[PDB]
Amino acid sequence: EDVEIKPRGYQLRLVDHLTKSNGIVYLPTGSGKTFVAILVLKRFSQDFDKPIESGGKRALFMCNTVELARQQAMAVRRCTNFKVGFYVGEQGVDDWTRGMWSDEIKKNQVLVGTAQVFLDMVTQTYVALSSLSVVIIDECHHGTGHHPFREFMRLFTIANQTKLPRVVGLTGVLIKGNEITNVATKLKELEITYRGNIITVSDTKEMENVMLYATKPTEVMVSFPHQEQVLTVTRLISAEIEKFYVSLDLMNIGVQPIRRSKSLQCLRDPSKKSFVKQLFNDFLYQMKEYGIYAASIAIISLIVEFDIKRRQAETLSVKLMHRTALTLCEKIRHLLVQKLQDMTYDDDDDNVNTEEVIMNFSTPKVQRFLMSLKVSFADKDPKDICCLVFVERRYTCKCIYGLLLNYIQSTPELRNVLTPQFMVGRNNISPDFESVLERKWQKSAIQQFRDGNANLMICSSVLEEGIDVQACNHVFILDPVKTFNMYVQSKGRARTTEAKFVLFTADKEREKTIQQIYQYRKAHNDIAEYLKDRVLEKTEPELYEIKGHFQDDIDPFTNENGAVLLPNNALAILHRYCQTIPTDAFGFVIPWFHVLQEDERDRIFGVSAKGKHVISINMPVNCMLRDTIYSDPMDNVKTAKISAAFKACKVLYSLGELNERFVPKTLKERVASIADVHFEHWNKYGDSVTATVNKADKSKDRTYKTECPLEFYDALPRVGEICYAYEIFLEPQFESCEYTEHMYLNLQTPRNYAILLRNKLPRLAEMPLFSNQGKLHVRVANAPLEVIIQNSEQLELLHQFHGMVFRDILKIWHPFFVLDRRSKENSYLVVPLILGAGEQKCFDWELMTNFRRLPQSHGSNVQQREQQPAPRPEDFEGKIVTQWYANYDKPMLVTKVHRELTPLSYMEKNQQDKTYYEFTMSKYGNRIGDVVHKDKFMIEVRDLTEQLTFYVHNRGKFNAKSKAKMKVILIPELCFNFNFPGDLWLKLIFLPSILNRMYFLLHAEALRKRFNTYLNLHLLPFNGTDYMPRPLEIDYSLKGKVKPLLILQKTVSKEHITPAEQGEFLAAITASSAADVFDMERLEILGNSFLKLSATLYLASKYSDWNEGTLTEVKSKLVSNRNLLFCLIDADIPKTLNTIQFTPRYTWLPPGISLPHNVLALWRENPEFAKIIGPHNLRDLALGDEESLVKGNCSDINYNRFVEGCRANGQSFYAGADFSSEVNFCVGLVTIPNKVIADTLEALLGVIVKNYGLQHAFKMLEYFKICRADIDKPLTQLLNLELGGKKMRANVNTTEIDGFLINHYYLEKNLGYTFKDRRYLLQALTHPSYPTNRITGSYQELEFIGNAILDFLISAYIFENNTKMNPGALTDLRSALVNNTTLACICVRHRLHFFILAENAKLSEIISKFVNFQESQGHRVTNMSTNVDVPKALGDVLEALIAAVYLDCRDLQRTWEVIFNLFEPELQEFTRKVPINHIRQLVEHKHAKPVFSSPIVEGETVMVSCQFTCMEKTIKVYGFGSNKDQAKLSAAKHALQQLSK
Amino acid sequence: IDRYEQVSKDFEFIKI
RNA sequence: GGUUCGCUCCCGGCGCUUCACAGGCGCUGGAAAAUCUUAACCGCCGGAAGUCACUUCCGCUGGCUUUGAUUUUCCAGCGUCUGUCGAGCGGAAGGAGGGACCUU
Ligand SMILES: Nc1ncnc2c1ncn2[C@@H]1O[C@H](COP(=O)(O)OP(=O)(O)O)[C@@H](O)[C@H]1O
Ligand SMILES: [Mg+2]
Ligand SMILES: [Mg+2]
Ligand SMILES: [Mg+2]
Ligand SMILES: [Mg+2]
Ligand SMILES: [Mg+2]
Repeated sequence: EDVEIKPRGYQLRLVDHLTKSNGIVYLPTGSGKTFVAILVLKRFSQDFDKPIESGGKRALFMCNTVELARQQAMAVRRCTNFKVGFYVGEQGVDDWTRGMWSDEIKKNQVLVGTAQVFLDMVTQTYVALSSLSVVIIDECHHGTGHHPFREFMRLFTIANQTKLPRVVGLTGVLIKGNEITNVATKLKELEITYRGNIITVSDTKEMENVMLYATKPTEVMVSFPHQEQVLTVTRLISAEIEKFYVSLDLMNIGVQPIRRSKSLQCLRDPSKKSFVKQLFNDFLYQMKEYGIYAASIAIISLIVEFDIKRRQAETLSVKLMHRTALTLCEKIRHLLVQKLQDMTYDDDDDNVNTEEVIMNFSTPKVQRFLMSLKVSFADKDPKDICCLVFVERRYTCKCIYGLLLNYIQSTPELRNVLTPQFMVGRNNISPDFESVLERKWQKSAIQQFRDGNANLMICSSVLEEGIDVQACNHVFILDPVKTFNMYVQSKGRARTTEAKFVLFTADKEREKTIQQIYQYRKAHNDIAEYLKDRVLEKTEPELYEIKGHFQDDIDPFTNENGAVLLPNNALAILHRYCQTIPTDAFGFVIPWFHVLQEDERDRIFGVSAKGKHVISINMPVNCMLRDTIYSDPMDNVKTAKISAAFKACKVLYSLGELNERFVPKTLKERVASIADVHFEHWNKYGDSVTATVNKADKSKDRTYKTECPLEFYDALPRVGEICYAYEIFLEPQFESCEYTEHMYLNLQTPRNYAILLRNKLPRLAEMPLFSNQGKLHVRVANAPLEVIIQNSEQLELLHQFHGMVFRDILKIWHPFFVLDRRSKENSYLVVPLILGAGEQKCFDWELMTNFRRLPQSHGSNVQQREQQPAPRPEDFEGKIVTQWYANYDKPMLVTKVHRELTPLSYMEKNQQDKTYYEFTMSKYGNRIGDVVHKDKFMIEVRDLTEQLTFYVHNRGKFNAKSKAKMKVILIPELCFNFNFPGDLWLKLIFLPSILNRMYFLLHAEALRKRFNTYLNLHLLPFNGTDYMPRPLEIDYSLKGKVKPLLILQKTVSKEHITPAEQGEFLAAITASSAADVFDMERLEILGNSFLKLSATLYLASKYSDWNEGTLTEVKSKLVSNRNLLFCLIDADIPKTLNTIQFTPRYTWLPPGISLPHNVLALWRENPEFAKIIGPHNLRDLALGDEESLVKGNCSDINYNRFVEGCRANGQSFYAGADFSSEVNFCVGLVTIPNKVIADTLEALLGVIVKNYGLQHAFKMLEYFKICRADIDKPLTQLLNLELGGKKMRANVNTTEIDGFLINHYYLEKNLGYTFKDRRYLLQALTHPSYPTNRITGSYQELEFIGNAILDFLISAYIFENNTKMNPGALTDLRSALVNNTTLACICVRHRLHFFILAENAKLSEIISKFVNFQESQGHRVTNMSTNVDVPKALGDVLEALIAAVYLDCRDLQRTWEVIFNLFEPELQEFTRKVPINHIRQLVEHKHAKPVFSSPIVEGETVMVSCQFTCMEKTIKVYGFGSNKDQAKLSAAKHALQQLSK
Repeated sequence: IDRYEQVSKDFEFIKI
């Protein structure tokens, strides 16, 4: 504070004496014993800054109360340079560890707090007595019996008897109560208790005269006549209260914990009935003692207290009890005001009328009180007056406060001088008079008195001790003085000069009161007599007396490490431990004490217990103390209970329930019961749920080994084996335009090719291919051609033709490729077909025999052409030719032949003035020296495209290609003619795309068969299956009555189940990165929605004992993409995924072509070469013809060339990395993103949903071991799955469902659904703030299931209806539909909010404001002015109501009907146009940049500011709201409004 | 029995 | 059929930044309630003991003061988990089109 803190003479001599030895300072209140305590603390601060372990010490300041502890904390903090520690129970030190105490100890130089907290701190070995320097105990006179001060003093006895901290007690009174006889013995007892010597005034000259500033008051007495007569209304009210008591005793409320007498020999009424009985007894006391008007205020107090209790009642019966009490109080109030008005009818002067009714219906005691105030104050300035009024009862304070308010308002002489206020101790009562939340306030009543706002204070004995008040000039005592200490402290409160002390008594009580006062005076003087007469001794060194005084109590126990359990703390410890044990909502866990009878004492014990009492402890089955424990024989039942509790605590510590520090243990974890079983498969892949998976975003991609389907494996034909050839049909869907004439003509030629396999292919759906000329419908024949390879040379011809196709025709060949027949992956061939015996097509043996290799395009000079024969006119149609003189050597097809045309051609628009003959001489005369067959042969030729990836849909557009393309007429003798049929070449052009599509089509067929076999789905459409043509994904972005949802309809009815199409499985397998015309991204949304719903229902059914928090905690891991990735890897599916975008010439491998077998062998067999073979080392290899054809093993040069990379990358520090870049095709490695695998699993789930309903997809989840089975039943049906119990349903009986639901009929009609089990509805409507939440759950758990169900149903509806919308817009629509704001809008639109069972001011006001705004808006969703706040509770209530509607009927169809009848206008409007979120809309604006902010709350209205741009000028708008989200939304809406302008 | 009888308003603050 | 543009646009995925929606959790403050419990003092009524309602002891019960603990609820701020998804930016690849053309 300031340096002006200079002690008095008495303070300095007191601290000087105190440094020498322990003692107690006895000075009147206001003498600054706090100041001398501060000086003592300062004098002992030599070691405060030093650490404890090195020898540093701290000081203790104990206070009897938390409030006084806080006051002393502020005092010591302001008067010292130390940092003070304020430790009380309410601070939360109940579970602080050793470190959490040590840091506080080392950071604080002096410690303050309540006695119990420091007692626990010392006894739990957080500190030791030797670690303390000086101990301060204010109001030490409370240290009697089993007070915590005396326990702390016994801690000195048990601790080391030397090297002990100093102790001082601060007090202004020593005698507690009426022990005013033989005060010397009590003073000696206080001395030995605190092992010190009391010090007080010794020099009458200096100490007394300096203390004189704390003046003694002038003691005055005011008398009133005794009242013998009681009014008639008094007897009427008494009779009514008596009959109400009779009714209450007859009333049968629910069973309550058994309450019994203090010595437990008699039973007592339950606490709740005891409370109303206590309140009515107190009201009767006020009524009898203080008059009718006082009773008229006390009845208001009873009204508000009973209203609060009814508002917080936990049961219908308790509500009925409090309602009966409330109406009886209302009747009493009516009678009281009636009785007042009978006299107020006398005259019209309303102020004088109120004064005279107060005068006439008051008791003479309060009458005298009012006259005394009137004569004492008499229009004095309010700044001068500060007075306290003391009354006994708590409610008397409030009653006198109200009556004095009314009297002041009725007295013009007293109207402005007095500003009354009332204060009650820890047993607080409601200060309001009207209703709940009369006004929010920040200053306490004592602080209002301190600041001068209030000048008259009415208080109980709470203000008597410790609390700092100004020196009051007047003190009044209303009820007679009961204790000596109360009198002394009340007279001490009147501290200022010439202060007035007034006490009230009856006329017949004057002599007894004066006798008691004179006895108090005699005792007060005897205190000084003892102090001035006692002989000087150092520190009361009679240690034998200390031991004899402390030995009466039971000897405490000390365990290992030095912790100590005092016997008087045993009951508290036992009850604290019994609080921890689990139990039902009603079952009492407190120990059931039982006093043993006379015949039991001498049976359990000997005959010694004939007189002394013995008590036994009986404990419920939930706790460990199953064996009964009998107390030691003690002379009183209180000590017997203490001993029994001490022995029980000792037994519990022996059992290990109490820890080393005698505090019960705690729970560890709850959700691990599921992490033990559901997430087992994580471990084998090097992951676990307990570890930090998201460290640096670990491994978002993984490497997988691709595997060809069962049909493509080991399908290579051999000699003599039966073989199957499937003809491939290409049917062009485009028109026969000039641009497309050759394409259309040559695609439908019967010279189709076929694929050779030893295995039998299943039927395959017609599939699309997109060429430049249009789209193709490629289909594979369902019936193969039976062929037998009778000779080995036939097989060799097939193999050489197969290699020649990919090598020369399609130019897929790379130098390091090897043709092989021993590799079994994709071991199959494609052969050409030709018409044989009619429809019996046969292998084109003539073609393969001639075309073992495509002949080289080579030149021929003029003379060589003359030596060669002329080119036959009929040998060119439909044949492939190439320009051997031009730079481009690409092949090109003959589309038209000419004999009328001639190298001496007719001149054209660009060939003007020249024939084509002379044109070739002009252009390339270096090659074309002359033309030898100038006469009669000509051809028209079309180029063929180099494109192989025919999956791109948009490449086939005709708008640009509508423009004419010039012909290319060519002289025949100058171009080499390939005898290969051009129509077969045009079909071979599409071959790689068809092959790659058939690959994954067979994979999808295998998956279809697997998932059909698991479900036992072998019905009619799965053996004679004929697949629909595979459709385009049009949403891929490349170009009254309720209709039942089809998914649920096929879930319930078998007739609507459709076969799981092969194309759908192919789509579910093909990732979006594959660049195809389809993917899984649409199936993923439905799969994810179903997975969410199924996981929610499964967890809520199996684990009903859990809350929504733990259920969500488990579900977030169960449906996580990591879990789905591991789950799908468990199914060995990721080896069949299509993610590669199929670049043939750079990343593909022909089916008949493999790499050198040494590479494959060392890749597979070497862990160092598992994935780390060099890319460019393998891609730089080159092998000879026969080396690549049959040799297999590469040359040593190339072998070492790639083995050097193998060694340098695998057998080095690069181990664990992947070097398979562009050499993925060698062993079939591929890198697939984790989210792709997770979405594959979700898409498979979605396909099975869409095709087979919900139960079959739940069985699929069981197959994927996502839903782990159980021992009783593996897993039940998803529908009719058993979920419910105490947490999803109200446990109340049918007699109170109508008590809680006042008008359930008009919610039943409004919602459109009729409940047969109202218990679900009751919990759905129950907000968590409702009082019954503590016993019968709330809507919070049911809202989880409701959200899952509503989300899945909405997603399924928008999925099945809006078939052309991509997943992004689909989830935007879903988010707009299931937003909390729109859920609240629908809730208010149906007026469901009226039925919410909630009690909360700031929730109800928000609900009312929002519903008023929505009514003003006319139920139109703004997708607002002055920052309207959305009551988030409404959406949760609607979700829980949906869940209740589902659980009542256990049918998703009825639930969907209800949801649709609620959402119909919302669904229509949002399907017409999706309302993107306002923040999203502002951010996505291409011209405006939101740039928001994260400012402060500056009170309730937390502020957010936005920074956007509008027509090139910057603007700054401000958002306000209750929370950050609402303020940001309002700012975004304002920015949108400005942007619109 | 209708009301409290109103005491003599003149009284003295008696010293202890 | 092909080349080319510093040309226009588009799809998907990777890397960085960031937002929205749904289900949550943790930490820190503010507010409210329920239950249990500790200690001390005084009084009413009853019983007992020394001199036997004088003093004391025991019990009932009421009043005041009071300690510690558990649980529930609401609000705000800061982090964070899961699912759906958008936006901005480096960059690669693919496609469409509009120019420059290139064959015959
Ligand atoms: N020597 C002194 N120097 C400074 N202030 C003093 C001195 N003596 C008394 N005071 C003031 O008088 C007040 C005494 O009140 P308090 O200490 O609460 O009285 P008590 O301790 O007797 O209840 C303190 O607030 C203190 O500031
Ligand atoms: Mg003080
Ligand atoms: Mg997706
Ligand atoms: Mg997904
Ligand atoms: Mg919730
Ligand atoms: Mg919700």
